[PDB]
Amino acid sequence: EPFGIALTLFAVLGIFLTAFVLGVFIKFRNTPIVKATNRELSYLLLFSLLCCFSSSLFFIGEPQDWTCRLRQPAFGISFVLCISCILVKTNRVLLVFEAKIPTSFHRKWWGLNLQFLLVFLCTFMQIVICVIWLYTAPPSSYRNQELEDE
Amino acid sequence: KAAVERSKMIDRNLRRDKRDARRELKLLLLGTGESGKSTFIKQMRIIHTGIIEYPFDLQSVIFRMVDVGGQRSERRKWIHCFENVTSIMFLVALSEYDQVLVEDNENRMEESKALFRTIITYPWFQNSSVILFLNKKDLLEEKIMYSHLVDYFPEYDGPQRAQAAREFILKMFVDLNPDSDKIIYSHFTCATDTENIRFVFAAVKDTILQLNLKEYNLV
Repeated sequence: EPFGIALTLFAVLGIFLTAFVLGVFIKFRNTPIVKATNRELSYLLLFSLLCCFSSSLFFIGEPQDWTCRLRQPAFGISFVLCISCILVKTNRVLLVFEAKIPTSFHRKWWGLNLQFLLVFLCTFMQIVICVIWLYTAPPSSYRNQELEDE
Repeated sequence: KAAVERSKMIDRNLRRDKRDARRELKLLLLGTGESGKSTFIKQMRIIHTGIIEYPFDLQSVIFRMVDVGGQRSERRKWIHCFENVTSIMFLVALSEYDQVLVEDNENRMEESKALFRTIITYPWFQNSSVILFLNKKDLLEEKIMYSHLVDYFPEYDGPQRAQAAREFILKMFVDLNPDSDKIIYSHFTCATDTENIRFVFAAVKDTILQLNLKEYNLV
């Protein structure tokens, strides 16, 4: 049906637009305004948005056990990943701009460890909930013919 | 049980003092002679040969300004002590263009420029901002009709031999700096110009924000 052909022909346009955007941030990766926003966490967000557009393509076609099991957790994890990225980026700048006396980070590299581990800490709670759920009662397909006769 | 108790108490007190000393700052008032150091200090101290430090009590930070001009000895041998200082409050007087010195028949502007170049050129002072206070503006503004600088200075081919413009001396001091120089904060003051302490806090906040923004790599 064209409705299916449609949702698919949107979810390719979104993928292409996200790919185009990541290309600028890769070509113009040293301009003052690009570096103004976190050029690490800005990249990770773009990948999460790519994951988001893709989750939708698991609702098209005849449902199966693995598809029905993977339908919701993928989108939930991707969206919470994006939200965590936004939240951690915002707090860093407020902290940078709420500075009285100078910094004291002891190692430059571990310095950017906090930037990445906070996102994983935020996502840990839903990765937990997804795992326990799937093992203690996985979703499954179900052919229903009771509601309408024909 | 003497040794353990004494050591533990001393370590605890020292750690408490170190933690309490987290909020502090140091600045040096390196200025030339006859720059009105006492006059400038008195105005800010009223409200808002030994090395004497003035413990300012600004908001949430105890500022410390140290007087170092009155030494009369070698400077490189003890300049190593000040390395954590975040700014230099260098001071000049604008009336030395015609106030010739003969005690060497060279104008004190040349000596002030040489001192500024020596202080800025120091490789040690690389992560510290520069504050260039200009005092005694009234004399330069008033007495210029009899003190044209076309002969006393070689780079003032302006309108004619009145209408004082301090921007020429500003440019002369600014040009004496290497390329990619940090922002030089210079606000002209007077005998009773009250708006100076707040110019200082402005440069301090800016000197720090720029640095941390460099450290967290946000650029």
